[PDB]
Amino acid sequence: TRFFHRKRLKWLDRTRQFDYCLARRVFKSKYEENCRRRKIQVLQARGASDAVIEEAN
Amino acid sequence: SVASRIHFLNSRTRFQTAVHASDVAPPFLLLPLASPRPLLAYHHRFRTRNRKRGSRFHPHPLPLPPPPLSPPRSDAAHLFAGKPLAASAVSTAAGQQTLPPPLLRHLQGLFPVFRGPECDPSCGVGPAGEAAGLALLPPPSLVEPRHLEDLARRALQAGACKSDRLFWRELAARVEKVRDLLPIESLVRLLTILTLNGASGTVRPVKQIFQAFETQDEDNRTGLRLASETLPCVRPLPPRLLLASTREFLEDLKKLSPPATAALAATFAWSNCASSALLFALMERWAWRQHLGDFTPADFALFVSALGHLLSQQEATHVKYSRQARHLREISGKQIMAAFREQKAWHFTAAFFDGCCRFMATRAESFSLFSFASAARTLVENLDAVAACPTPDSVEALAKAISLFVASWDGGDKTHGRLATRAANLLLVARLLRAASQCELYIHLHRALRLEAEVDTVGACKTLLEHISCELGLLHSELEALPLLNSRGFVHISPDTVYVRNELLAAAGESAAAVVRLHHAKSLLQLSTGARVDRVKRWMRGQQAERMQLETLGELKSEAEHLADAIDRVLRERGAAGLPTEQLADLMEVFALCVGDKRVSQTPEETLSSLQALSSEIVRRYAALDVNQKRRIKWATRQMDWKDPYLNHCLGRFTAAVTRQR
Amino acid sequence: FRLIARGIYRTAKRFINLPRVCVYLAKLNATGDLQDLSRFLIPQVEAYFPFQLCLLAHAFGSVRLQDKVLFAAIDEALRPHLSELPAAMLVKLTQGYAGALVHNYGLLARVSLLLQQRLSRAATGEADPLTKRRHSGPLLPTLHHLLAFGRVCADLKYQDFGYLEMLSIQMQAAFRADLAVSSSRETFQRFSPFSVQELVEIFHRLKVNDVSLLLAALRHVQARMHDYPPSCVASIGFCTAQMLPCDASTVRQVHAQMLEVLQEAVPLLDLCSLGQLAAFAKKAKPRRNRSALRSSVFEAVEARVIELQGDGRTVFDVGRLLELLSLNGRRVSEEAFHILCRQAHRHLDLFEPQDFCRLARALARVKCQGSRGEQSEGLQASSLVNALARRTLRQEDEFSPRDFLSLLRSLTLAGPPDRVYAVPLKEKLRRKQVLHNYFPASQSEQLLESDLPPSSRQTPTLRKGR
Amino acid sequence: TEPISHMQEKPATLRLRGLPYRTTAEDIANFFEGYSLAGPPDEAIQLHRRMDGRPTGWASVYFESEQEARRAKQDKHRSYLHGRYIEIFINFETGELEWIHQPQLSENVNRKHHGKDNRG
Amino acid sequence: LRHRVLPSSLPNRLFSVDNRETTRFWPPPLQKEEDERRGAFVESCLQPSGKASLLQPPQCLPRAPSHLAKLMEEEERLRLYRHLKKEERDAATLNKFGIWAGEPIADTPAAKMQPLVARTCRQTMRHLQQIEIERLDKQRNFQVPLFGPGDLMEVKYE
RNA sequence: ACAGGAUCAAAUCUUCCUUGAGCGACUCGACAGGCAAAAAAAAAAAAAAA
RNA sequence: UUUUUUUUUUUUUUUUUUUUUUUUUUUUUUUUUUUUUUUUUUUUUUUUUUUUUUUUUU
Repeated sequence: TRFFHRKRLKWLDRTRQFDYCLARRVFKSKYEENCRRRKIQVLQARGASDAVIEEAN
Repeated sequence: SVASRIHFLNSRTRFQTAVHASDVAPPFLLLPLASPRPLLAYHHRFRTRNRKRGSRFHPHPLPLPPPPLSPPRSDAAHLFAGKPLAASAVSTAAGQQTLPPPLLRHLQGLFPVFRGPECDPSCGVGPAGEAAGLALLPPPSLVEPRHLEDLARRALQAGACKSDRLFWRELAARVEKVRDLLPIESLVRLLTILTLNGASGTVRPVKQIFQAFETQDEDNRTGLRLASETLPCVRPLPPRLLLASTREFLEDLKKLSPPATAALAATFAWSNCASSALLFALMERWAWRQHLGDFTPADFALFVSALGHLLSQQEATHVKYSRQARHLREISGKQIMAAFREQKAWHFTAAFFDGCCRFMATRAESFSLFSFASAARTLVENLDAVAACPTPDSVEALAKAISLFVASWDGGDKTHGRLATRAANLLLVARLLRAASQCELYIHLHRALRLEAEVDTVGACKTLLEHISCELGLLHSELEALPLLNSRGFVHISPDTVYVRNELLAAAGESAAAVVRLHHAKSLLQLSTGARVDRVKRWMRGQQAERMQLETLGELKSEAEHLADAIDRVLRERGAAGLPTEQLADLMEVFALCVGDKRVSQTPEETLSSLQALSSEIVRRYAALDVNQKRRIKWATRQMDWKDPYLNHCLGRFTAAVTRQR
Repeated sequence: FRLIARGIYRTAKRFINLPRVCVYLAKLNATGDLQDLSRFLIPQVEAYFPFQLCLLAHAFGSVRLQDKVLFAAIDEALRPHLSELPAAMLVKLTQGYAGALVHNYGLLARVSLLLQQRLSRAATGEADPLTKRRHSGPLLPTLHHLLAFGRVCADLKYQDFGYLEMLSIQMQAAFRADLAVSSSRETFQRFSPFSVQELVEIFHRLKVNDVSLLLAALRHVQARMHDYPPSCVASIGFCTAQMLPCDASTVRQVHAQMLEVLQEAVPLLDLCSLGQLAAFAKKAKPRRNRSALRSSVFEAVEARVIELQGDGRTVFDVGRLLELLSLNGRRVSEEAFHILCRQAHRHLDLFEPQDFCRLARALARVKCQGSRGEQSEGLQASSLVNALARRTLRQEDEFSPRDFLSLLRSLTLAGPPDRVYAVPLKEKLRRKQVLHNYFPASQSEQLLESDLPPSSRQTPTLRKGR
Repeated sequence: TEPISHMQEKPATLRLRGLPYRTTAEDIANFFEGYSLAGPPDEAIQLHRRMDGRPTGWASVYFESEQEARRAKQDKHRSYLHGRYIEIFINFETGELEWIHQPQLSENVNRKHHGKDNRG
Repeated sequence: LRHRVLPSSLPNRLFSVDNRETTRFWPPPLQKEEDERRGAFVESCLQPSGKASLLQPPQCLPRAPSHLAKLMEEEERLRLYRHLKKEERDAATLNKFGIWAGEPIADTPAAKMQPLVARTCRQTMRHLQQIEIERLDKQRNFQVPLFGPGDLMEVKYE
């Protein structure tokens, strides 16, 4: 899957179809959102109040 | 076959006649019988030599989003440009990265590139650009057999959004692979869903009888919508699917409910695919019991229609292959020498037809106009006039049914809605009329022919002519006008209006055919019977005979005159360019019948005018008409004393089967 | 060039813009390589651009290379993009199929309706959404495009009455608008003298009698007579004569004037035009003196044939010409006949089964006249006869039995061929007869070594020499 | 209602082992009587089998909530079933990165001067 | 006057399982099996008499004489077509390359599409001894009497 | 590859020329297989489906 | 080029509207053995090396 993906990436790149900055932004946003949701759910698991949750994050 | 293609290429007279773009249909295909295929199983062994060395979850290739029309930017600075991009463009630019609804919603509040029409924040974007519902479903390939029906039904509820093709293609493939695991009843529903997806929003041919669903108003002056992408010429279902699925039904035919059988026949019909094995098996199962009675009026019609539609073509094809079979056979020289020395419509089971007839008769009142018409027109196909063969009793039953239906018909209850729907209803009424006409002729001919050796139909028939005369007159005035052949810089011609115009003209031609046939039907009545029969045969074959008279109609003379006036009015203001090719001679014949003992109708009929326009069409289409039609016309024209320099040029210098003989 | 070819083949898979090479190859006539490229072309059909696809199809079609595998793929691929391509690209895509003789009525139907809708939109006064910034062509079609497509249809044998209807109307309106011009500066703006020719050709090929249109065309021709080249007129007349009734007072007047110009303008005509001229002259139905017309025509064409002896590029109905020249007991000049015979050899590749018969009958009628000059047995073409015979024997599965019989008869009467070509025909005739139960009332061996060609060396004969 | 498989968030679930060959969905549904499940038996109960259709003895059971899951666990632990007692295990993490905390590896081991054992 | 097209020969040159034109009859021996099986199925399915065969799962096929006769025609046609096509290709191949695919001449595992194994070797070896014994037994003019250890016997040999 | 080209033009079945030697021959283009389990004198023996 | 005379009735028309056979855009389908045991799979490498572009011939 990695090899076929890389070949398709190269084809896309040569075709002027692939956007490096867009892919990087999507990647970073997804990773940061997953990290944020982990902490939010961990805090909610303890039964803290809405004010405590808002002040923590 | 090489010699057969060369003959078609070298042929100077064979062409592809098409009055309208929508008239063309996919070619007919006859599927073979299933058999064990050990070789295919051995070949399958070579396709799985390295599966152990590959992905265990996604071994198959990855779908590719469709490409754009114009080339992308030089530097591919889509994010810096800030312009909105389509779902496929975003997919292809973000590395085919999934954009769940939360991520898409977060990104839309930060950049305008994601603020596109297809970028729904509440649905998300799929890997392959999927959106608007399809993005919320998993790959078809990954769905278990047990969850296929629900997935397809949910998806059905969902140059824009070009990514659905991938999903449907995947689904199609999946179905095929999992054919042998799904319920027999669920298979039919899956096929129907696929056909609905493949033929959503289409228009049926003008000359076609069978139709899946009934046209209704949709929430343009005419209200009709056309699209070359969804042209009827396009096959909904690949033959592969059908071929694969064929075997399944043979094994569990007894487990199919009548509603499922009707849907199966309709799907087959829609696909244009046929199977002898299946056809016969379905034919030999259902029968009348003193069970066809279980079928409802709506399903019965469809089941009949499909069967007939298929069978006709089946027979036709059989006939064609019969003759080609001759050359494949080898002949020895001794046989050659010996030869040298020496030279010195019935496509229905009787039982089935009887049952159908009885069914119709018994529940005439339970049928609707569309269903009734569809059913009737199908069954009338077998009844011919050359003279197993159906019985007088059987035909009488259908006649009675027709009569009953006519008597119980309300005569329009939708308050005259959309023009296309009204035209379709008029055509259905004409079909009904046609059927009615044919039944009487068959009965009469049979009786008259059999007698030599050793039901009040007209009363019900009379109303259809009046209704058609009124509706055609109303719709002619209500429809918009268009240019005539006979008489920015460009003539405005909307393709959407010629469709309804052709529908109206086809209904008129149908009625003209029916009224013509009625004459013969009546005339057959007791000159000797044999002589009478001979006369009718002459008339039908297009031979020298006695002049045709209208008085024989009797009670129907006034209705015939009104119909002639209606067609004259229509043709005087709408030309003759939308008339059917298969019913051209009838329109000529009806005017010859009207020309008799006349007082004032001589001047309106010339002898632009309707006659002239008809002639103009005849001349135009002379390259398409059959020898029967040509002879009929040749005689008809003579009868009326119609002199045309153009028509006479073609009637004696452009055919060999008529001009080169006497 | 083999070097380059081989290299290209070798490095095929590394070509990003693979289609770009196909167009070059087709222009250079590199069929072999073009065929080979198909291997690698097929898999990447879904990757290329819609405009690339059309160019590929046109390149394939230009060379007369049938590739159903490729074509099918292309068609499949271009499904969702056919509603957004420009007129020129659609034209080229259809041409591609046309070239290869791929009877795609499904595609034809689609394109037909698209053109109609586009035209409607145009008529409505709607601007063009689609349109060195001019990279892509306009979306809306034109009369040239329409004609182009019509020709395609004609080629492919697709009788589209609905399309023709529209076409006729538009043409009629264009004619009418052009006849109202006040100055020569604004004449032949939307169309040229060559477009009516195309139209006529289309209509003739399709075997559709459109009087309303034909007459209209004729009228405009009559009007602007002086602006039409002789060649154009020739063709037009030839086409019209075989469709319209020559006895009509309407067309007669036109024909009469056409012929007069043609006779004067004959010297600038080629073989193709001379044939048409001859045909037209024959088919003409003048009211005035008629005997001299034909004579004059013939006497001129005969002369020009001689001057045109050195022509080896043009394609014409040699058979028809020769037949025409030998009607009503007319005797053909020896020089002319030899020239014609000479010229009639390169065309055999294009010769149809009817052409065969035509030629055969013309030669038989030429020889049946009798002796002429030193030739005691009359004019004969043995070299031609033998080639005809051999080609006929090779193409046994393309003649109807009725035609075959006649052909054989003709051949027999016109310088019977060699034994080797005479023998097998007998067998084939019998076979055909048996098969088809063909036994006309009018109707009422084994090859040996010695009969074979000497040059073939098929016999156990030792000859002297080197 | 969409299937659990296609859901974007799996509910509380357990794991069962040591099941006999003669096991079906209905057996587990009856086993788990008087408890609220995530759905009908066909969706809540999912048997484990290899490519050859051979059961591995493993099973997964869904629950409406973690409280119900734990209550069923504690009330059905070591419960006889077809002559064998079933072992119930938790099939969901808490979310904290507890795996980071690892024991202190031994620095002084003498196999030659210690009793034999099969400990890993 | 008409221009002749150039059909593509690439399908006839491409050799792979994906291409059907070059793999419709890939296995010489197994190609016959198909035919045989087809003939048996048609014979035992298309001509019912009352006895039920046990060759394949039951199917809801027609039983009317007219329908069966109709079907038979199709069957025949397909048979003929396949025969003709195979003949054609064989001829073409032979003409071009001269490649010939004849019938087996001997009974070998290769014929049966099986590998060579010691087991098979042993089997064959045993068979050879069997046959040799059988053959040798015939030549003798006397029957070997029953004897055992401790029994006085008198042998006579040349 | 009968792929290209010439000629008053070839038996069925190309008269003659070009392709440097049609890439040494055939074939493939999702082609090819290092390591692990198991087996294992060289060698051979497993279709895919947790 | 009217009157009139002669020839020809799908067999030979003063000539291909001309006689024959389109599967056409689709020749498309998973065999055998097998009461019961075991590894059936776990991982990686590999093809675009161009200046896509001199943007698709109004």
